Amino acid sequence: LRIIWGTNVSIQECTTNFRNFLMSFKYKFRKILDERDEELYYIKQLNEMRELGTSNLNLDARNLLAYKQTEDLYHQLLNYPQEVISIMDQTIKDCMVSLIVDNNLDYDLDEIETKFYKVRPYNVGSCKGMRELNPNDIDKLINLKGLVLRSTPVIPDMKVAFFKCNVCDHTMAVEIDRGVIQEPARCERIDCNEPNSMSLIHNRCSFADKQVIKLQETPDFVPDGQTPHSISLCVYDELVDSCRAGDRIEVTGTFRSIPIRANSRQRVLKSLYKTYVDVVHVKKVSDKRLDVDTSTIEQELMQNKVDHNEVEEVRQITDQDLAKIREVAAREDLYSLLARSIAPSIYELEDVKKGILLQLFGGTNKTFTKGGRYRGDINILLCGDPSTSKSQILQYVHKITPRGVYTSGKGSSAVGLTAYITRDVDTKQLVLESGALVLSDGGVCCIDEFDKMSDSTRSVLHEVMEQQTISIAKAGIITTLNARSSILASANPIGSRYNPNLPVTENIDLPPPLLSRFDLVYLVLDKVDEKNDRELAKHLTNLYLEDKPEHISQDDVLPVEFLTMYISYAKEHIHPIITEAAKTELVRAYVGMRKATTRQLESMIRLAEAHAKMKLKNVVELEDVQEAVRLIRSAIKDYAT
Amino acid sequence: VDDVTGEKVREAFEQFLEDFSVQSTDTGEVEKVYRAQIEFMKIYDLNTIYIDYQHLSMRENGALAMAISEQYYRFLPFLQKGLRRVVRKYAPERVFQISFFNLPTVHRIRDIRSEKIGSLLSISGTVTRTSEVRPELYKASFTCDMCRAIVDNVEQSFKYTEPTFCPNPSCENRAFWTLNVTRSRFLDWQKVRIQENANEIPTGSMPRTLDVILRGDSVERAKPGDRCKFTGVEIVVPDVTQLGLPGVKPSSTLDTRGISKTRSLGVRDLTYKISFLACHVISIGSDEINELKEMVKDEHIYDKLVRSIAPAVFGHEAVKKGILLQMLGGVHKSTVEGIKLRGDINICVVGDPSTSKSQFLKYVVGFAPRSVYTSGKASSAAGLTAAVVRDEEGGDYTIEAGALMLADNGICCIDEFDKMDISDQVAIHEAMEQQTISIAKAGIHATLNARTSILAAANPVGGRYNRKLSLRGNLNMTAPIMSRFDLFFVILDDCNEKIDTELASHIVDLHMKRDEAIEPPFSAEQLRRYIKYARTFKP
Amino acid sequence: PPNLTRRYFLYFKPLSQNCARRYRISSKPLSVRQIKGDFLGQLITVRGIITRVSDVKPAVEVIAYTCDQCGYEVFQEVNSRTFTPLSECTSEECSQNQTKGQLFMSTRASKFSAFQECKIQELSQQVPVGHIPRSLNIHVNGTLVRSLSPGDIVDVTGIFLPAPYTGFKALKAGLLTETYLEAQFVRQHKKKFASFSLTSDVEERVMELITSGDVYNRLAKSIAPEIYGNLDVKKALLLLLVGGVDKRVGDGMKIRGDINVCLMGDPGVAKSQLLKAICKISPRGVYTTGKGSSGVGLTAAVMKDPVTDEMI
Ligand SMILES: Nc1ncnc2c1ncn2[C@@H]1O[C@H](COP(=O)(O)OP(=O)(O)O)[C@@H](O)[C@H]1O
Ligand SMILES: [Zn+2]
Ligand SMILES: [Zn+2]
Ligand SMILES: [Zn+2]
Repeated sequence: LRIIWGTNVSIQECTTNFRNFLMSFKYKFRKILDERDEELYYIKQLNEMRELGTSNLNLDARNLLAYKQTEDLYHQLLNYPQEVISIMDQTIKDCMVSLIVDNNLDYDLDEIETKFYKVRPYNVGSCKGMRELNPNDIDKLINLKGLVLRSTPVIPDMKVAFFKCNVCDHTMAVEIDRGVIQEPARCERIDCNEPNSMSLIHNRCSFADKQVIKLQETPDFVPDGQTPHSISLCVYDELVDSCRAGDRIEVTGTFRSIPIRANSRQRVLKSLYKTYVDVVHVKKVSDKRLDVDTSTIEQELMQNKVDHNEVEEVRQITDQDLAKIREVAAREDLYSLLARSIAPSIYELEDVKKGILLQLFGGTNKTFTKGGRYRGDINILLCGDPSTSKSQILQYVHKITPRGVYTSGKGSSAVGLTAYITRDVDTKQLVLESGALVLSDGGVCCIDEFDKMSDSTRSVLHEVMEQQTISIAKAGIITTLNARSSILASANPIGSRYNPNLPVTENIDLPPPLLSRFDLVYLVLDKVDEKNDRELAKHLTNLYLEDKPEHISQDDVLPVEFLTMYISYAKEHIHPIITEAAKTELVRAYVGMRKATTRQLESMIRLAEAHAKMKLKNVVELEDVQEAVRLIRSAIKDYAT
Repeated sequence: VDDVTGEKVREAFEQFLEDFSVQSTDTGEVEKVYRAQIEFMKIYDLNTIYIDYQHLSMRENGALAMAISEQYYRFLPFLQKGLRRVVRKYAPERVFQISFFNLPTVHRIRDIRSEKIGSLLSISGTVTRTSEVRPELYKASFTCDMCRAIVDNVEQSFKYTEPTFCPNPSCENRAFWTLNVTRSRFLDWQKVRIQENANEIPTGSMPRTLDVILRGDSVERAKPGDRCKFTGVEIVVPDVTQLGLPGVKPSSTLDTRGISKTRSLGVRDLTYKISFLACHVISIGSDEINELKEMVKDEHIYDKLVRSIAPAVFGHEAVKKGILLQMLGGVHKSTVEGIKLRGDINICVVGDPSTSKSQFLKYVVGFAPRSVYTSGKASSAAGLTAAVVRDEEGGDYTIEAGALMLADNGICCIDEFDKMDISDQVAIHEAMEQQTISIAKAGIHATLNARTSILAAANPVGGRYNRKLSLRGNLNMTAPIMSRFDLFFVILDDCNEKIDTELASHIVDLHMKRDEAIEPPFSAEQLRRYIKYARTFKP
Repeated sequence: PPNLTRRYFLYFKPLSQNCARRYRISSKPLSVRQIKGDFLGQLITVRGIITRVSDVKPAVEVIAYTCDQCGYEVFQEVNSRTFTPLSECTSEECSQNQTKGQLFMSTRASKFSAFQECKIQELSQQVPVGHIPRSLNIHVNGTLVRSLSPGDIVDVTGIFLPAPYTGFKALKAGLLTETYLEAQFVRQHKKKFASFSLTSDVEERVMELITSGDVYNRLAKSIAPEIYGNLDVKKALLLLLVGGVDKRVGDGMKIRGDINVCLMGDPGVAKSQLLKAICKISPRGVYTTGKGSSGVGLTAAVMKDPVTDEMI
């Protein structure tokens, strides 16, 4: 019997059990968990990983929950994550060498023995924010889900406590013991005996890498009277430059505790221990929404490649799903099926939904040698009678988009939009905080009640809507940053109940140019009549008829997952270059519609590029101009007046 | 371990320096000139030698440098000792400096980790402040507290507190010491603040910054508000600002095991930041005579210049001419009383939105030697002008590099002119009435000098500019600031299909990646030198 | 000590005077001002309203110090706000040992218990004439930390105990003490919606309520009978209270089962009796004026917490 004091964990028994489970796991969860070809789920990763020289590996929890001989390992890695993982770091190499026994290989053995190994349990049991963590359940594997606010600099830590003897031309070496250094005051008595003659040098020693990340907690349930909170944590080396502001995150780690000094003067501490979290893994993507622009993050991609840390940054594809995508693109009913699928719970609003999907496509991202940049984003505005699904659509877009923020009415100011300067509550130093305009850098920006919002705030957007670059000049901060976010907002009519017989360009309580520069606008007038109302009424009542709208899937509605993966692949893989035929229709359509400024030309070209991106065309074609102009005219409803 | 390796490295490096000489024969085989380099250095007694990485790394297959770079400090004393030995060998009151420039690799501030400690590493960034020259403690004498015995040694980098050995060891307490000021050596010092560069920033990101320090004669090569390419070693310094943070904190303590019967523990807390040092820095960011001679001979080159300053923009020749003449300043020395003029000039434009006013801004800021793009609204006078520090970090204050304070002999392009506050327009009026500024806070007074030529963008009250009314009723800004302006421009559109078709043609053609539609007479490369030559012609 | 062997906290609750009357008191509902000074530590029951309570956090009660060489533990006990760590080896084996190998602490063996503070503010009707009320502080630990939420009627119970503070070192005469109270049990006349479990009698109450019939209009009638008529408006208020039904789309959206009402009309007729009765009866209620502190009083605020550095 071998055991750890105050513990029920065995080293060799756990090693044997781990090896047995590793050798025996073939989609056991597809059989036990549910009803859902392949073989040896786990073993492929370990077979492939050897030749690429990587000291990392991921790991699930459902697999241990499924396999017969890992249920007890479940609670033991739960309660004692660090100890169980230190065991696994040896068990993995044991299995590696016991699996090479059945193979003859070129002499690569110089590396594996000197190597190290580590794991990353990522998909684990759910946790209910931090309110659940009363002190009974400290120091345990945990999970969470929140966004990023603030990032700190690098904290070095004493890892090799070098030491310089003052005489006898001798150095000295000593290492850390549970996070402290005990300088040997002596001077190597044999050669010289000076009980307290030694020095310290920093350049010699080795240092660790640590960061601290301020995070905003976003739970799924909250009590009666809850409010947002902030937490601090700590990541360590090989994970630097991974998470930052503007990313939603599902994370894993270990809740912990620590006291703090009462001053920089003596050792007297607080009866209350400041809490924190130490990271184990970070999940940077999820299934219910697409991912970041790939061309926007090339530098970080290459940096991570060089650093040999390859946590997920973009979703991966399958050839069978690629073929399925090409098959689905063959049929011609895409152009309406996408609209029917974006929001099955709402009446048609066909052009509105079509424009939303084209915006999600985005469009073109070109650049010049040094003096140009043209990003894929077309500002959108809504307007019309209230009591419709405008707010519902906006909230849906905010949910489904990964990188965006919601702003409402006059509750906002220029200071709280662009960069603003504040102070930390612990370090008591001048630290900054990112603004909502920049937080959505690439994605969606949602506004509602665009009319009552203050003029001071309404001033800033003039340059955002053009060059996507905010500028800042205040205390100790002079830099121009990037705000590639997109704009998608609603507007309210002048007065109330609208005015049919009046020019709508003057019936909004909003100046001409601010409305004209919008790439496209949509109108939600009422036009009450049957054949458009009874159908809507049933459409919405059948939603409630069921406990949850799953019968809504009828009438040719796609699932979210394949739709999103198709969108992501199309966004990341194709680049339609402008063509020649579209010119003679685009120019004429623009000139004829002028009878109201040149910005609609940019709107039309950027939307036709998104249309070409749809259908997976690598080239524009004349037809997109036709759809763009026709939809613009229908959106403004030219026929009425 | 390097008690053996270091001297071998010294010998190998001095042999490297000696075996090479000045061959450079007919621009052929390049032999390293370090001998004559140190000779020419001894000509003026400067002792600030330079070294190039490529030549050093050529010989010995570069494994030498491979190990030296990561273990730089462990051998640096021996490197300087070998340099001294070579000086003794081949040349006839001695403090030296060294540097390594033209490194192959570049690391941003985010590309620095804890495995580059004491290792040479090239960085590039930006400057936002400087500091005060304060002579630093190179060597310093001490004396015994019971006699005149002087010790002319020094503990230099850190641990600058106490020597031990006394020439006459008969002393009740030889542990502590006295000090002295004159029998000592000193060398210059300077501090700056380094900053991120815009063209390499991530999303949701602030310009993460840190502090770097200089030494020796290489000082005076720093500059506020400029991009620079530093090179040095990963020095680190203590700090306590990192308190109150999670995790366990390392702490030092002398041992009390093995020897016994001898806060009593003398526990010292350790927690360090990662600053940087610089051995050398450079400012980042001929047949030209024949080129410019050929250019000048033409007559319509005026029109060529006018039309070449904004190919990315269409028409509006007035804006082109105004921007071309803005960079040129007028002679401000034309007085006899000593009361002076605002030699340079000012510009401003008007026009409804859906116009290309901002294109001119972005062009000029992306081409100007000195310039800055700011908000115009989201900015305080403290941001435009300089808000200074009040006796922080022990030393004295220092004048911050003001944003508007910048643009010395340059431009300060500012957008969104309508929404400016009251105080900021008051400050701009003060800065414009004279070519001087005055500041004060916490009792301190300041006096600056600058000749700024402002180009800004107007925004009428309602956006619509009533053609039948006067300028004042629509401009909405007080008479003094409205005045002092040499030029006013108006840019409003009208229905003209023949030209609008071609305008849309250009706009859509711009959506052809790096097309040839912007074919100018010539490029910024030679335009900048033309501007530099023309800035001082004195008509 | 025996403290670390304790697997059970304790939290008293005082008697209800209804039974103290049976056979024949000590603690009645009191005020933030009627302490009288002499009540330091006695059994008390104070009412009021909770304004701000910090988030729960751990606090040590017993230290776990293990010896590197002796391999034996040590129990350092702390009951004040601060202490000083035990570094040098005073171990029992080290006592009979020249060497004194250093010791350290544990992160799991050492005991812990939560610590959370709350503030009461006096109820309105019991304030004397033209008198501005004042505040008070309490301390909480362990289990009952979750039974407090701001804005509710409360009857706190415990004991009023002192603490080491003497003004701030200039306006002092010695022996001065800042004070606090102990939290041991919470009862509130307002039962939130989350406390609903049926029993052997409340179902009987519902049964006898529904037996009478005409329940809907009877509710509409019993809604604030101090005013006259407008059964339609009282019914509309009843349906506002009900709220509706919650439905989830499941496609990344839900919809509110919520109601919004207005009572536009000229003055003279009753207008505010409705709102006052609604705030009186409904839980989680709120009342506001029209103008005044509407700039940020209806919006999020920024503040540093007293008992711990944080931007709550
Ligand atoms: N139907 C009614 N029965 C009894 N009293 C009434 C009635 N209507 C109004 N009142 C009295 O008239 C006053 C009117 O005030 P109220 O309607 O509450 O606010 P407001 O002054 O804004 O209308 C109340 O104080 C109330 O006592
Ligand atoms: Zn020695
Ligand atoms: Zn002496
Ligand atoms: Zn001991």
